[PDB]
Amino acid sequence: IKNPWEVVRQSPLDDRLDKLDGKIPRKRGAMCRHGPKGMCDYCTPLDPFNPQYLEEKKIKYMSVHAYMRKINSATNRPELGSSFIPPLVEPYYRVKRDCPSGHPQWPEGICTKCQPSAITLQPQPFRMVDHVEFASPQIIDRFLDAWRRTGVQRLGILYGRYLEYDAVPLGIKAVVEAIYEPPQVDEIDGITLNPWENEQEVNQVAKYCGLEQVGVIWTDLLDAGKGDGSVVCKRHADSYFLAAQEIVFAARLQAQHPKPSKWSDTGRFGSNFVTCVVSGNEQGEISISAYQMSNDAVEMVRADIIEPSADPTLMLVREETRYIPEVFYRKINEYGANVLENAKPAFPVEYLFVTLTHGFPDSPSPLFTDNIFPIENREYVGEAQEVSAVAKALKVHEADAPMNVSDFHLLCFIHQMSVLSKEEEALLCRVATLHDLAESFQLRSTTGWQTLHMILQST
Ligand SMILES: [Zn+2]
Ligand SMILES: [Zn+2]
Repeated sequence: IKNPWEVVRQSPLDDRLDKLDGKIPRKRGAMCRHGPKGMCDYCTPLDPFNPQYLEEKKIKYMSVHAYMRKINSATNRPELGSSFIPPLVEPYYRVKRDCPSGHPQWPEGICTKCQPSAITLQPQPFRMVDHVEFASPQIIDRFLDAWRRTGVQRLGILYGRYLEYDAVPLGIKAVVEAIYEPPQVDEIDGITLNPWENEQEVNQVAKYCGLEQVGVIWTDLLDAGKGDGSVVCKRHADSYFLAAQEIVFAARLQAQHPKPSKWSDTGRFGSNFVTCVVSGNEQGEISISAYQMSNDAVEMVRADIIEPSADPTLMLVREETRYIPEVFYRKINEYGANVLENAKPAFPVEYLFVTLTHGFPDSPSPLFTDNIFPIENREYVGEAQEVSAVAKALKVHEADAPMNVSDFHLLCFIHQMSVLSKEEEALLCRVATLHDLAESFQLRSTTGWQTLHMILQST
């Protein structure tokens, strides 16, 4: 029937990027001997994956689209149809499903044709997402307020959207518009997550805003003790940048957020879920570091093959409900040759993640402009969400004031109140994100809006 790569719906971003070759144009050079409109082998456009170009621009990884261009013939496209061969294969390091060999299924039998092949951990040369752009520093500042006033760490879920990142060939960036802080118990050196009961409701609200979960963020901050805001630099070469347990956590998260792809044999390939860590840099400044767990790491966590060791820089391969194949990791000796080492019983974590760049936009134009509502799950800091906070934010007794509803947490709380219908709530979120005066007026005319205001006036 229809294959997986035929029925999956990609994002508009992926649809746009599929049509680009990403070739980097070039001008005449010192070795070119032709006119301003001729061409030779020294001025031909470069591939998006040209190693020399990426090295020259200090680009550590090529975009996943450039990687696809590299490994795939340009004629092989889904448009061909039945003759299309998806070039992307998502790692599968588990026993194969529905083995027609004769032996019983995995837990009771196994032949050489259904056992997984030997794993070879090499550094991933591509990254699904290339950049993490925060729409405004106020987002991170409001997030870190939790730690500033408590001294304990904090975790949040990044809500936003994916866009083209032009600074790198065929790049992609996650634009973060808000940080939702889910239920948790925070300590000076750890975070325990509690059941996120309303995750689907928050997802619905974000969808009304044209947003989605794009990653996770957490803090590893510790005041240096100089009364100047400086923090301790605890993540560095001589320690770690991501702990094995953190890598497993982020890998599980990525596995739960697969990216649909019309170029994969299974319709999905990799994940756009990014991971951000706020901590001290070599200058004692609060800074961000963006990462993504490799697809091999995600598959190994999917296969329950690895687990954290007592050393945060080392990952254990679990011993013999699961199958442990050969696991090597690749190194280079002093002679320059490639060497395969046995990753068992423990191997370095450096092979399990890739690094992303991050920043704020030139001139921020964020979707959510108003900070007028307490953030969720902050009772432990005396910050509680109440209907009175809604009445205050909506300035319900000051009829002469302008509408200010551009706050994601306010939108989530209002969704919780369950007063506006789906159409009314969609209009509210559209007004919050796009700020169209005519649509604000239209919202003020709705029956749900007036019901909400009558409710709010009686508190
Ligand atoms: Zn030339
Ligand atoms: Zn078999």
